[PDB]
Amino acid sequence: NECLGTIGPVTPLDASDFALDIRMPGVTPKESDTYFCMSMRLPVDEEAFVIDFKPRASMDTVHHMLLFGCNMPSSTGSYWFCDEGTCTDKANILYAWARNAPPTRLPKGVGFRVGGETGSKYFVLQVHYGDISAFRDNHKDCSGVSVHLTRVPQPLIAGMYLMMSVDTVIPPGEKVVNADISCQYKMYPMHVFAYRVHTHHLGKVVSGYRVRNGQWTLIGRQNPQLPQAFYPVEHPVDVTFGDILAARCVFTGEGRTETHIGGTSSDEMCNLYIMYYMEAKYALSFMTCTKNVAPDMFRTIPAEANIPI
Ligand SMILES: [Cu+2]
Ligand SMILES: [Cu+2]
Ligand SMILES: [Cu+2]
Repeated sequence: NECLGTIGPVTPLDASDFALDIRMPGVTPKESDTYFCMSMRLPVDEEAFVIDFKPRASMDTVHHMLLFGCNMPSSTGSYWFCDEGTCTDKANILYAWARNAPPTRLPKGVGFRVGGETGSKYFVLQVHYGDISAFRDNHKDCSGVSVHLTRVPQPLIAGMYLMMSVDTVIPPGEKVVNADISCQYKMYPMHVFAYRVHTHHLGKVVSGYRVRNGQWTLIGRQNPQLPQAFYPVEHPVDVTFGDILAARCVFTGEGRTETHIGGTSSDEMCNLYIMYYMEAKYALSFMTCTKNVAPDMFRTIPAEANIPI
């Protein structure tokens, strides 16, 4: 969007609410495929709730944008290159915008709990400039996100469920290898409202289900070779004590002359982010599954999970 000026990024809306305008401080990227970051310090030393995101992306030039909660940004400058990365501590993804992709909205009563003793103190924005054919120096970009914070305790708290395989091995050629992930859900109910799949250049399809009394209910199916936005769940799925979260990333060997789990694009990653909410009295902000606790259960995984789209 047009560049802010002197107006200031923090806007008080009342004694409970404030708005943050988190924007690049007028940047001009010189190479194609540049990653710019900046960070805003939360202006309250206490528990706040993030209850709305509005993207302020130039349709011309911004490919994807990521907003993260952490306590320690990588750099301290007004903006910096983040091929390096985002936060020194754990980066808690809050919001992922991609150019052409359905724009998910937070369900009524939902907040991301930030600040206080335990929450994030810092928002880190990350902007992917793609084709730099618009950036004929002819402009300075101020793309970013608007964020509505309240100190009012929200009845529903958002969280992030990450499922990643960490022992996977793809020999070269081997037309199909399956990374299977599965954990038994032991917490109070979560309502899954969005997912994001992330593989590197090998993965062909990634699929996530809740399985209850042997019934496979789809959470998401995506080609991981697309813009990695949070896609919206076709039917919001509850997950309950006794359920199994199961995921499968499907990988090809074809193309490789030597793969394992690592951070290098030469390495692979089978990741599924399930964004969810819980009742506030029960809410956990993060859960992880790195095991495969029920491998004999993938025997009845739906056909759809083994085929591209
Ligand atoms: Cu991008
Ligand atoms: Cu329900
Ligand atoms: Cu990766």
